[PDB]
Amino acid sequence: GLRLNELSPGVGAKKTAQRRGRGIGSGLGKTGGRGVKGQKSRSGSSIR
RNA sequence: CCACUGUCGUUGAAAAGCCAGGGGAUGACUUGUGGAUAGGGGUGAAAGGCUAAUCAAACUCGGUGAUAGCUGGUUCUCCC
Ligand SMILES: [Mg+2]
Repeated sequence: GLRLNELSPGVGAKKTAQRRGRGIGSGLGKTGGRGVKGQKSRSGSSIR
């Protein structure tokens, strides 16, 4: 009933997603939270 | 036709040659043209040799984005 220009989802409704490997300042650069080179840091790795 | 020795050359004149020497040179000889044998198959006076500069299993395409506990890389910012 407002404008299309001024509706908001409200606080807590939306969270921005994490993007791994986008620099130092993001807290997820380089390894992207995977730590260092073991089986878990590799691509198709799982928790069997 | 071959390839024993050496020098040279080794981003070569050349992805195997040159030069100087060397061996066979009527023979199990060399060579032209066409054909046959096809990949775990061929062919081999046998070196795992050769099968188009590719051979302890050719090449191309496809399964296929094979798999890779391995290596590398992984991109804006500030606060706790
Ligand atoms: Mg060859």
